Amino acid sequence: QRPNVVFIYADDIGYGDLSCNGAKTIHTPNVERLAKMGVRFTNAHSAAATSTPSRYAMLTGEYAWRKAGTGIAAGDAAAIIRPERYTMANLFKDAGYNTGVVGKWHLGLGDKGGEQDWNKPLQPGTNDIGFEYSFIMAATGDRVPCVFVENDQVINLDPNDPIQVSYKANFPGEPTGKDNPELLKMHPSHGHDQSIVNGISRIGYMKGGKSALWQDEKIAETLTGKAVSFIEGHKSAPFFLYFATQDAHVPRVPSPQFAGKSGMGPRGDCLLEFDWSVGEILNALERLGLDKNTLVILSSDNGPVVDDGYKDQAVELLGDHTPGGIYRGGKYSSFEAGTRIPCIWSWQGVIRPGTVSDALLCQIDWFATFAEMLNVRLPEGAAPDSEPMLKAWTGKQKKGREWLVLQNAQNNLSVTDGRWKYLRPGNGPAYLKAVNIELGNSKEPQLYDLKKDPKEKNNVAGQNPELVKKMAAQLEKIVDGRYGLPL
Ligand SMILES: O=S(=O)(O)OC[C@H]1O[C@@H](O)[C@H](O)[C@@H](O)[C@H]1O
Ligand SMILES: [Ca+2]
Repeated sequence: QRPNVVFIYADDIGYGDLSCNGAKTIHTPNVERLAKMGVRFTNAHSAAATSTPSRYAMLTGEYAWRKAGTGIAAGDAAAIIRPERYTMANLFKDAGYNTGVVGKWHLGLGDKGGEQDWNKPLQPGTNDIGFEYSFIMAATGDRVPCVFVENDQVINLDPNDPIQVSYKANFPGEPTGKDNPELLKMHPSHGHDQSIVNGISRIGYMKGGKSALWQDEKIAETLTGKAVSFIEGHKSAPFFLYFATQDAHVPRVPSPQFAGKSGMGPRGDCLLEFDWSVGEILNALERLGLDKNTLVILSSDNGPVVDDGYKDQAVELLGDHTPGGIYRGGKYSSFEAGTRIPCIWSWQGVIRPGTVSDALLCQIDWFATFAEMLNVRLPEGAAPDSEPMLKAWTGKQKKGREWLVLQNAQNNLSVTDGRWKYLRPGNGPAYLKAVNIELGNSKEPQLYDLKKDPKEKNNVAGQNPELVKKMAAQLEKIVDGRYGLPL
């Protein structure tokens, strides 16, 4: 098997945010098309409940929590994945695929954080760790620098107006969302009150690069355009395309063709904008007859958040829409909604269409699963936590992983066998008011029967001492002593 592999990888899109998992409160027709065209997963997880660790886990096949510095990265964060590492991109390139990444990166660029010259080539970047083509946002939509990077170079730079970036202090004379809120077309709810770009304040300060600044209205359009351009450009030979959307992540600034259309304000409108992007990819493959020999994978980097730092009506217009489906918590949390994400695999003539799998799966296993598919032996040390299971990911086998370690925003761990879930005691608040999410951090051990109690309402650690011991021990077995070590 040497098929094309296309990831459509969403940001902050929860189990109940797409209509494929049963929601009647939003209509995502293209995502339903994909589901009825392949296999839909009800128990597939991101490695982490935040972006940078989930993305690190996926491309490296290593649990993010094994390394300090794999947490939510700043725009000016240095390359977390160094060229010495064997990457999923490397696997494909070495197997003779063309490789491209389009959209959100959020794994750092350049050598030393806060010291990059954004007017010069970023070294090292995406093109040093197995990607032949890159068209990326440095970090998230709400983080400076708000420019696009093509093959590790910022595009549309006027050298008479060079970019500067600091997360330490403002450049004197540059206004902020905090001090100059009259310059804003969208107001912050918490943080997001530093440098201004197209009337929206961000996290971090910048100056110059006016010509290189993106427009948030046209991000979905620009990224999806480059994604389709890349599929059209490589229609003759095997390619791996990692298409990672801005969509559902703040600031939520959908194309005018989507403003108002969901009734749930910008947040809902950006789910429809995501569904549009999915449409563009599926149609490009169908136009070119690429649906004969293409594996399409749709998923999210982590669970959902309603208010994630802007006054964008997300709370007021949610109605009875449940982003996390029936599952407790959301983004940042130890609870299921933090990591249990929409996941579809579609592969014509391999995967039975309209199929469902309750297998315990994780995005960390794709690396090893693609080695199994390509029938190639992984180098010593590569994808160390990645468990191969092509049979499970193609819906031909009920049984997924036997054990899975999940991580939250405070880097506390949980372990599950698909049925029981043990949350290891750790530091951190029980609740974040700003984001209105239960984080699941506790000094007390927690045990939940996800089959009898999927809402994780009823902690039964006390009533199952022998089971708590078995699963505490199993967690540490998988941790080794390799937790929070240096990059
Ligand atoms: O998905 S993530 O990229 O990990 O999100 C990172 C988050 O950091 C937090 O400081 C903000 O409240 C969020 O708005 C978002 O920027
Ligand atoms: Ca995210």
